[PDB]
Amino acid sequence: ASAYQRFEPRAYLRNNYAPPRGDLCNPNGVGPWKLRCLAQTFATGEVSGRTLIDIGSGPTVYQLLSACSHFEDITMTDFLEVNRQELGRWLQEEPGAFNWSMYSQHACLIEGKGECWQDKERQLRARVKRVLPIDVHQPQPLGAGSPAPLPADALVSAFCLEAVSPDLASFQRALDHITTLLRPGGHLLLIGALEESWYLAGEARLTVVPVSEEEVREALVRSGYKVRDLRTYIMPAHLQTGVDDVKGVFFAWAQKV
Amino acid sequence: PDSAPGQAAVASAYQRFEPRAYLRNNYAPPRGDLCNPNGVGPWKLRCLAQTFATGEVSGRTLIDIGSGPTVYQLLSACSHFEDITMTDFLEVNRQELGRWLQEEPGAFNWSMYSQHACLIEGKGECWQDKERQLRARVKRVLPIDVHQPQPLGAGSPAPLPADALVSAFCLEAVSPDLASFQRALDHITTLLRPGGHLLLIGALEESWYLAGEARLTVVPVSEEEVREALVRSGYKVRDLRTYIMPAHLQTGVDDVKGVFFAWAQKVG
Ligand SMILES: Nc1ncnc2c1ncn2[C@@H]1O[C@H](CSCC[C@H](N)C(=O)O)[C@@H](O)[C@H]1O
Ligand SMILES: Nc1ncnc2c1ncn2[C@@H]1O[C@H](CSCC[C@H](N)C(=O)O)[C@@H](O)[C@H]1O
Ligand SMILES: Nc1nc2ccccc2[nH]1
Ligand SMILES: Nc1nc2ccccc2[nH]1
Repeated sequence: ASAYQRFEPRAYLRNNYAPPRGDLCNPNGVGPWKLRCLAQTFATGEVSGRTLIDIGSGPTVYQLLSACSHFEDITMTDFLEVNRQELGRWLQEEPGAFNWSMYSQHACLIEGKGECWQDKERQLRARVKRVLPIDVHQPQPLGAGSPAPLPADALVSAFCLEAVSPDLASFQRALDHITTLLRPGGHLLLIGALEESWYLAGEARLTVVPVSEEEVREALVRSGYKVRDLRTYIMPAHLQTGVDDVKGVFFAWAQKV
Repeated sequence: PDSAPGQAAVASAYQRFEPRAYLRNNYAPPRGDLCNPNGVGPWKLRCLAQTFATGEVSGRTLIDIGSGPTVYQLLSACSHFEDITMTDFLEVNRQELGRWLQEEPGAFNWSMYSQHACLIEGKGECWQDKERQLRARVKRVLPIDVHQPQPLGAGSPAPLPADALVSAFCLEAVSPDLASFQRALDHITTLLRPGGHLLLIGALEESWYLAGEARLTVVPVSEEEVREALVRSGYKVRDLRTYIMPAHLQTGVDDVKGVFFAWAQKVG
């Protein structure tokens, strides 16, 4: 884990959410695919409630753009203080915040409600109530007496579990840990890297457990979920850049039973 | 009656027209705020998008009459016409358009309008691609005077006759009275092929507006006067809608009471 102490948010953001990966004009790219998975899932109207927790948010907000209109109380989390600060800069509109507006605009485009991207960002900022430390390796990831309303009605988590677990067994336990935060009958939207073993974040070099779609499906089942949806995006050559060795991205919609 | 004097008054007044002040007055918040679906900006873009979505308005060439320094009126049009001519009476406006065509930082930022057009067109198009296509399809920017029998002049570069005309907030803003407005419509109608389409946007019951130091005179027209002018010029009126300006959009930049949108097809 000590590897994460060198994690640089700006390098991470540049590596994954600036062009080419962060170019949203091409409908066949990874960004549009991710936003589409999230928007379509929420458009079913089956993922609803009052409170939601985003697990391992890092310095990003794209994962909550479609979610925020369905949950009035949102908790964002990360293991690193520098990531929580980076989030704070965007949430508070402070100087030097990352520019997420391309993602916000595309979410509005995809959702098709004629919403301006400014209203969308306003709603997300308003509904994110708190940003908390978290460690998915702990039986109680949020600790003993957290300000977060528990259990949550829904969880979101993108590119975290596989990125912090040495092997499949560790991946499984981490999922078990965060699953305790979710109310029975609640929903988990999980996004992650397929068959990845490393990625870079400035001076940090992070180890990743390479997982397959079937392995993800089986882990969700073992954690007591019914898998409602599980899709794969295969990474095209033009998005394989040397910041990592990712082969694909998965999206899972799972419901706790 | 004699038209020269009134037209000289107009030409003189426009020598003080300031494009930047005009842009700010009309295409920046609150009027340029596109978030409220009940606002005038979204209404205009909607009228244009819905008209082009019928598929009924297409062809090869289009002429925008009295573009001024604005491009919003062509955002939905540009996907249907490979050759677009923009025009204005004033060099300073043509220069403004030039800055935007060159994608210069000093140019007015139309991205809020571009994004909204992509939003309502519903094709998942990114605004950068929309702006790139408009820039590619603008083939020329020319002087124009709608008061001349040949508004573009003799032997113009523009492909004539055009398959379609667009014109926003021009005719009523440059005509001393209704008689002049009618003649101006007659003049630009010579530029359009029989069976071609005109999309006309304009101010209802307006008598003045500001563009910096310049306070410009406008002929107050009603919806029925607009409809009759179109019939008189030889159009079938396919659509004529009215937007009533809410009080919070009456900002002291003008005395406009409403905005009209007309879709008309030249008989022939
Ligand atoms: N033990 C732990 N428990 C929970 N999160 C951790 C963790 N160790 C590292 N992390 C966080 O896991 C994140 C992986 S990067 C993914 C960030 C963001 N959700 C995205 O979609 O881009 C980093 O922000 C890292 O700080
Ligand atoms: N005699 C004339 N013939 C054609 N256009 C004229 C004219 N006299 C002034 N104009 C132009 O009429 C425009 C009115 S302002 C409207 C500009 C733009 N089409 C819009 O939608 O915001 C100005 O650009 C002005 O320069
Ligand atoms: N952490 C992370 N974010 C990504 C976005 C697109 C493709 C691969 C990615 N890995
Ligand atoms: N020239 C001009 N542009 C306008 C935009 C909205 C309402 C009135 C307007 N008059």
